[PDB]
Amino acid sequence: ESWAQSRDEQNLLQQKRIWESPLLLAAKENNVQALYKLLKFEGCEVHQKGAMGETALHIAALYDNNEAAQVLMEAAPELVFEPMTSELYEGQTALHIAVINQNVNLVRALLARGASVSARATGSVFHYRPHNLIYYGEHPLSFAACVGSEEIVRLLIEHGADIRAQDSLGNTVLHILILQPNKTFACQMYNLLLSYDGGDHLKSLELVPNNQGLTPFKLAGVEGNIVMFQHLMQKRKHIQWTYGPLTSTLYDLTEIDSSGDDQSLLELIVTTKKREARQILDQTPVKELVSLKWKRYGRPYFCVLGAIYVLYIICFTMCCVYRPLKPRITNRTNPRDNTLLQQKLLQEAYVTPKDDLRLVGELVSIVGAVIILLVEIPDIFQTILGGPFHVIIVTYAFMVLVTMVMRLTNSDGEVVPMSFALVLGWCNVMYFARGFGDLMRFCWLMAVVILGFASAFYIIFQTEDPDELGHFYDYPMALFSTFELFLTIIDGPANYDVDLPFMYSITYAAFAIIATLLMLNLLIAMMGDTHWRVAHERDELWRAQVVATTVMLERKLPRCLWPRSGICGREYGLGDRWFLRVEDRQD
Ligand SMILES: C[C@@H]1NC(=O)N[C@@H]1CCCCCC(=O)O
Ligand SMILES: [Ca+2]
Repeated sequence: ESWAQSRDEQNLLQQKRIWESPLLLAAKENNVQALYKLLKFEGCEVHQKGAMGETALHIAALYDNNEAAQVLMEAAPELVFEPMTSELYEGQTALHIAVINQNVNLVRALLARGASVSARATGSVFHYRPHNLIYYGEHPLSFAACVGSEEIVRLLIEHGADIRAQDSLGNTVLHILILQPNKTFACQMYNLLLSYDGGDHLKSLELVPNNQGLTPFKLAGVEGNIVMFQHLMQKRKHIQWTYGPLTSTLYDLTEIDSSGDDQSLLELIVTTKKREARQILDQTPVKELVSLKWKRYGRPYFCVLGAIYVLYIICFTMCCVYRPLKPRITNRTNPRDNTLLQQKLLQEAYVTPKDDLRLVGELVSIVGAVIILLVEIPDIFQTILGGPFHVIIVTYAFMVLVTMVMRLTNSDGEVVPMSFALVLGWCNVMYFARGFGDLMRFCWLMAVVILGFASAFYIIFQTEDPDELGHFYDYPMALFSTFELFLTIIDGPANYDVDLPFMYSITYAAFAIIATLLMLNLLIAMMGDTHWRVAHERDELWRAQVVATTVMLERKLPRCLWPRSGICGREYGLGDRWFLRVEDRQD
């Protein structure tokens, strides 16, 4: 018995109780001659409750029967105060119902009887849930603003309706208006509510935050309401001058930027699972902001950090390709004849004819792996948009450390964690391709993959006998052999009289999948560019990835680098805030 079945049972049950009781039916049927005949002579108790704990007036308010409802208030004035006692509709009054249906004459009569406008409808159907078709809040004033009845809104205000009222979720009337379908109607209704504010610079209602720490303006950007977002921007932009077509306007740039841990409107847009919020980044106050942060200080640092990480990876592979080597000391090669093994694990690495040159490189691969963990592990909680680069980088350092833990214990399978570090470390270089967009990305994407897998394949078959399956006997041969395996020109390295290492079968399955996807993705990329304006859907995704990466770099970089966006106002003399100067042309 699901919860949706119960309300279906109750709604069917409610009609039964209305059908059974002749008083509830006459209120539903608007039978005035009955109500006097029902009530004045042997009247069933007027405080009668239905299946939902509704009063006879509550039923008279649902079906806009003003005349039947008027009989119920004159014969019994106490019914106006009574709220619905059922669990589903707990707190709702006859005033809430009359406001929804915009029955103005009944609303006017209900305030004449002093119906409390502070009545909170805390019922279950009024909860902000996906199984509820409408969310209007808990106050009758909030109901008036949502139905768009400006007449009821000011009328409710006249009788002392508090516009600062917050529901169970801490949402004000303004927060609720942004969560509405008809955005262009709510824009008119939104300005109506603001005029009734006290006008104090303090305690402004637009500053009252959601319980999740969201002002109405900030919530509009998170929710993706462009109409409200463009609307709420008029208050916070200032036009400096008008020079013919040119117009230099100054934007506030206060709740849109960063000195808040999660108060950044950018961080909220890039971390939310709302795909609709991706379009707020293209709005004219924001699109210039993110573009300036990327042009300078976003692009160079990404490339500066890019060359460092690239150099860090090749250095690590340089230690892997020329790692310790030992002959097959055991005569075990004859038993289990399938083995082509010349295993090469030794502990005489301290001797340094050229080994220290690897030791200092191995030390770099460790101090860089912990530095990698020193900047991503304290950065706990998680949304990937620019790529799963953060998921792969920590697993890489995990492998290097595990490979380091594998060392000194002299475990034979040192290749296993070391091979995972090669693919994971190199494939993260292809994430740097964001900084010729068509084809050339795959061109650099494909080059990284072989260097990540050819170098891996070389490590696995560095031990085995190159006479059988000698596809990667040389590192320049591992590169070329894996390069042509990328295009299926060469049949996959296979020999069945011997037993191959299990890392090859694992690495090849992972290589075969990627090689096909990139070749599959390349072909569509060629069509999708000349297919339709879907290229813009493919374009704005990358532009969002660039913005997501730009916000990523600004978190950990210190304050000495990457100065604050815009220009401060404290002398010139207009703000503790930072303003962005934008000028546009009109035609
Ligand atoms: C029609 C029912 N009868 C009644 O007296 N109140 C109910 C009103 C139904 C509104 C449900 C709003 C929602 O979906 O949350
Ligand atoms: Ca073949």
